[PDB]
Formats: sequence, structure tokens, C-alpha cells
Amino acid sequence: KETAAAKFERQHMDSSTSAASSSNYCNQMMKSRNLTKDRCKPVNTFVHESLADVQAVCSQKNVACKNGQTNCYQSYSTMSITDCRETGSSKYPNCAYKTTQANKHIIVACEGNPYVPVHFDASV
Ligand SMILES: Nc1nc2c(ncn2[C@H]2C[C@H](O)[C@@H](COP(=O)(O)O)O2)c(=O)[nH]1
Ligand SMILES: Nc1nc2c(ncn2[C@H]2C[C@H](O)[C@@H](COP(=O)(O)O)O2)c(=O)[nH]1
Repeated sequence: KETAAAKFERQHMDSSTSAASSSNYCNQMMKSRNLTKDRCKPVNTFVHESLADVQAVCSQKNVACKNGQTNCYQSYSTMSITDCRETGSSKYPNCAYKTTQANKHIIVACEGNPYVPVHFDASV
């Protein structure tokens, strides 16, 4: 019965590494986190920080979500992230991703008891 909180962690958290070490990281992780079974998800960001540090963003800078919701929050600090997005070649079910390492602020939507991230909105 996967909760939105848990779906966030499966799609976006990778606390086991400080950054993507190889150019194949997104192909391996998108598959292994189950993000290509229904379709190729076009864009997905992984965050290489502890869970507590990411959950804490829900008490940091309140901003508008891209869709106008008001329950989005931007990290005060940059975070280590991996941008995964489909390449030109990518075509379901043969998904293909480019791996880009970056240091950026994250913007997430939060909800719940506990009040935790449930959607990754953007990096800036
Ligand atoms: N839903 C969702 N959107 C993402 C995620 N990572 C980045 N984005 C969004 C932010 C931007 O709206 C868009 C990419 O835009 P750009 O970098 O300009 O091509 O993807 C993610 O993990 N989930
Ligand atoms: N609770 C909640 N879930 C959302 C929001 N936007 C997208 N989702 C859900 C739909 C999908 O199950 C999932 C997609 O993951 P993400 O890449 O984090 O947007 O997030 C939102 O604003 N609030």
C-alpha cells in the first residue's frame, strides 16, 4: 500500500552515494527503482543527501509550486543531485537516460503527519 511519502523516497532518494559515479547511473537507477515499468518517466531527480536533511526542507522557504499549489518548499542550501532525463533515443519500453550531476536547490511539495516531501517539483 505505497504511501506518497514512501513513493517519494523510492523515486528520489539515494543517500548511499555522495553523487552519481558513472554515466550509467540513471539507466541503472531508473530501472531498479521501478520507474520505467508503465512508461519511460521523462525526467526524474535523485537527491544524494540524508533523509533527515531532505525532510527538513518542508520547514524551509515556502514558495509556489509550478502548478500554483502553495505547499512547496525550497531548500535554503544547495544539495547534491542527479538529473535523469530521457535521451533522443529513448522509446518505451526501451528507456534511455542521460545522467547529469549538479549542486542545486531543490523544491518539493510537502503533506502529511508527519509533514514530509511527496513530490519533487524542480531544482534551481
Ligand atoms: N515531476 C518531476 N518533475 C521534475 C523532476 N526533476 C525535474 N523536474 C521538472 C522541473 C522542470 O519543470 C522540468 C525540467 O525542465 P528543464 O530542466 O528546463 O528542461 O522537470 C522530478 O523528479 N519530477
Ligand atoms: N500529494 C501530491 N502528489 C503529487 C503532486 N504532484 C505529483 N504528485 C504525485 C503523482 C505521482 O504519484 C508522483 C510523481 O512523482 P514526482 O516525480 O515526485 O512528481 O507524485 C503533488 O503536488 N502532491
